[PDB]
Amino acid sequence: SARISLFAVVVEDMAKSLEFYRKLGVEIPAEADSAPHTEAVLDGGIRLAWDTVETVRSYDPEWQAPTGGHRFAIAFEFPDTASVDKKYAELVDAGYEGHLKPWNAVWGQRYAIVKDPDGNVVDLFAPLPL
Amino acid sequence: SARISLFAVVVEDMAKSLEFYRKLGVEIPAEADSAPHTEAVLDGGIRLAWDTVETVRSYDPEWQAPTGGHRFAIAFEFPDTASVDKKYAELVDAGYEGHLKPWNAVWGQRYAIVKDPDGNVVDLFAPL
Ligand SMILES: [Cu+2]
Repeated sequence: SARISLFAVVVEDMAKSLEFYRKLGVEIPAEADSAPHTEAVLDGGIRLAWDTVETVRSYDPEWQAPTGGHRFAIAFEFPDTASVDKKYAELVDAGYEGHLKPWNAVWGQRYAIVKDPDGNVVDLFAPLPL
Repeated sequence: SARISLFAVVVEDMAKSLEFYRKLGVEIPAEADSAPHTEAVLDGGIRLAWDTVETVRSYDPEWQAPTGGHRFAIAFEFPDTASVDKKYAELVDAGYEGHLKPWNAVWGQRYAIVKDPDGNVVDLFAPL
């Protein structure tokens, strides 16, 4: 059967998107900033990819950015709770959308939510000490 | 160090979504159909998660389904071009939306695009 190979996000501006993800530890060569397509190889070989809007329009010419809630989220795990709070403050200070400030989630994790430059939700979390 | 642990999708109906993904090789127990949240482990330990709209609104009350083009796409790899065509045909026959029929993409892969039950774009591909 098939295997999940890539999770790809559509970006209005490659440089601005990669800039955000680099702050989250994704390894992306500076040069990628000017590319129409970029991809980073993650654990197990699965890749996270980025494709510019103009690039997406090659097969979906009528594509237009959506408005509203997220249908997709990428969750980043941190070594401890303080790291979560620190990264959230860093991203918010950098002008990114702080959706839900750090809090002790009822499911047992220090949790926080921000949105990337294109409206995708990005969760930051760390297991709460037991 | 920050590491991507999960990729998650918001679903209106868990059972319907899992039904579609089970047809794409994702191993998911039947009991997950009744859960408010589900996780499937992929390679490298990364997990794909499904959260019902209700689950999302429990901590994100203002969430509203988006309107407009897709913000993302999940791409599934097949062993050969024939299997891509076969899967596209199968899913379309099964009532799922066929977005773009199979073709030989400029990037060197047999490619086809369908939509899952929640309108998400799902790419099917194989090296030529
Ligand atoms: Cu090559």
